Amino acid sequence: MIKLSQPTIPEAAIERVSEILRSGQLVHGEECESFEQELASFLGVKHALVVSNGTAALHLALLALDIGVGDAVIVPDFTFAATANIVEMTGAKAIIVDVDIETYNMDSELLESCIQSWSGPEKLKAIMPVLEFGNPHGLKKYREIANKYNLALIEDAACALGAKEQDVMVGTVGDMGCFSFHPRKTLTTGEGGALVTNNDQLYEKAKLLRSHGMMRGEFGIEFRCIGLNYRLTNFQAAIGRAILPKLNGWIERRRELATIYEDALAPLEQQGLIRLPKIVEGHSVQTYMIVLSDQFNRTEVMKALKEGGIESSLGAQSMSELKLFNHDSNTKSNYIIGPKLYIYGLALPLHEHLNIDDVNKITETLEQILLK
Amino acid sequence: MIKLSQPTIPEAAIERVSEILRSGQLVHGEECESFEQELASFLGVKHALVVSNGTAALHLALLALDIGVGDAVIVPDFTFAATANIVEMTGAKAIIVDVDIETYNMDSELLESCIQSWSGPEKLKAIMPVLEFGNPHGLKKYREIANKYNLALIEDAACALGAKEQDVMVGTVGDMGCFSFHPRKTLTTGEGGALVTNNDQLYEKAKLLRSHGMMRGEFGIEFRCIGLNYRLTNFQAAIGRAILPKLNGWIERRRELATIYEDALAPLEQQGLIRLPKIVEGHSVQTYMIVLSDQFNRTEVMKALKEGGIESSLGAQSMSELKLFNHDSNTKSNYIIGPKLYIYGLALPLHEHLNIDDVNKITETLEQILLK
Ligand code: NA
Ligand code: NA
Ligand code: NA
Ligand code: NA
Repeated sequence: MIKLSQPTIPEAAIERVSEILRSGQLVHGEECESFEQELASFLGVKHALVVSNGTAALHLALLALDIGVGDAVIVPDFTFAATANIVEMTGAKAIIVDVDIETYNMDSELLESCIQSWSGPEKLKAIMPVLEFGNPHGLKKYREIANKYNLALIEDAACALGAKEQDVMVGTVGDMGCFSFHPRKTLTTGEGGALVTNNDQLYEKAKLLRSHGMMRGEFGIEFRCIGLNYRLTNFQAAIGRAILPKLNGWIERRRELATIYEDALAPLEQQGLIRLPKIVEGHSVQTYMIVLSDQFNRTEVMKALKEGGIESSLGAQSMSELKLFNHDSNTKSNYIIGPKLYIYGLALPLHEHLNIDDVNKITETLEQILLK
Repeated sequence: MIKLSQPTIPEAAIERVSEILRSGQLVHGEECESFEQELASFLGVKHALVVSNGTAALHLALLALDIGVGDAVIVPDFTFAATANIVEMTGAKAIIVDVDIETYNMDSELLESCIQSWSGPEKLKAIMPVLEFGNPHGLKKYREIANKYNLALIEDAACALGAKEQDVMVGTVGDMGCFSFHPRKTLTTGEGGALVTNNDQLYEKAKLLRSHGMMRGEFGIEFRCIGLNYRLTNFQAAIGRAILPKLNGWIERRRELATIYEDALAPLEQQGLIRLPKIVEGHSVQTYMIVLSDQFNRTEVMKALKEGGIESSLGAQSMSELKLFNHDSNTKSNYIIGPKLYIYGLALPLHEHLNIDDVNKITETLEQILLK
């Protein structure tokens, strides 16, 4: 069976996890601190905070910017539900903007006009674009637009650790940036995430919120404010630390698999039967999602692929189609691209233990299905 | 060095964690489901949900009962900050009631009069007592009082998995019960927690909130509501599953260490120099906390113990002393017992790898310090 995802925990990491469990040094320790340092250096960013999961990173980002009831945050239509959900878990309203058919990322023009026509009643406080599947495209434009309208930028870089927007690493352009280490993401810690920022106050506040308002004082730990628990275990941090130095190389290889997919599938694209993703420079290829033409029923294609020993799945959700984000601004609107990607987007296997021969099998199976 | 805490991960668990990491089956899986079943059977309760940490269990309990802005929840003065913090993270107000000097648990009489004199403006919705250090005492009274005033009961049983109130397991009397698997708690998963309930709607709602509103529908996963991510990893669940069948036996042994402490220290108690905890039937002895007489400066005692090769620490915090929970009801009040325990409570080593000879050393060192 060719799998969509096959999480890769280096044997070194496995042995280190065993040492930690045996010695009983379990809670956020030197291991988390080191991971944070190592992430910050990898990204070229001032501060990193590792946390329970990528949702927790987005949540702490929101809480650190004091976003909640009476506020609004713009999210993309195409993403995982967590993006829009976590905004509304704070009491703010998720304001949906459609994505671009080429990049699967928030459409920068539709973003700008959404801000221009914003009529309240909530105060628009932030933009939360997704660098979907590892695609950096649009990030500098989001920064530009955010600054123009005096809004915070929160990068939902869940899928995009090690993605690069030209000269600048994804996650380091927003006021804060958020990563997931969920098993389908390329670096995993089972569950895990990271919140990053070049801003000291945002860092210090999120750090308080991550662990019950705790900080080191003159005579030990002081409780400075109300907070949560979104700490990551020491042994989860160790897993992360062992993968990070391999991550760039993993991404290079994934870009090579993408090339092989592009090779095999370009005729089908040219025949108007599918659309391929544009793997720009700096795309980390967390997911390789094609778009089936309307002619094809994705559920049937998936079943046929499965019979031929190939896993596949939808890429992400349409936030408008979920019917959970009920601000007037969303219901009065018609989304085009996200709902389309939701129904016809197809993720194909792409990971660390896929080779040319596998991709060839995948591509031949898809071809026969689509040309029947 | 005699340590306060020495987390015990069975070698079986270590090998199983290694198998899970190597096979790449990481996200909440059969392992979490099995742990939940095994917890529910251990407790004699209908539903269990494992989660990121004990704070997350309290949070989901609050959110499932729809407690937030405009609401109030009664918490004990003596506890870990998370108890009161997580109430206020929902927008509700933490209303503090003092504890009993004998049990370190919410004083049931002061609880009743706090309800009787409650004058708003918020709606009192719940009581969140702590079964502090594994002490079940008071639990049936909390249930009685909650029912009398039509309030929800949320047991903060962070420290009390395997504690028993007569015939009934701690955690199973509240509308919901919450456990921590933090490293200092007897069963640890590094970080981890569990939310339990005999109520189906509370269970189903918390289960939605734990993972982005997700549920199994006709054609796979449906997104029914807004939620969070408080999932526990599969490999953390495995650790838990390996410890649970040993837990009763661990508790029996801790009660034996308590006996040895009581033996050695009763003269000092009788001389009015310390007060010992009452280890009632069903006390799980997560912590063995004595109270120093006012004569003694706990910081100095701790330093002296440390020089003599013995770790020790404060037991918990006073929520009133933190000055974070600013409802009128709390500031207009004077707390007696919690602030005292906060300043003079001293936790002594008690865990799975402490023996009679260690306790003897601890007790002799403490004696010499206190009798100087
Ligand atoms: Na060990
Ligand atoms: Na619509
Ligand atoms: Na492996
Ligand atoms: Na006071």
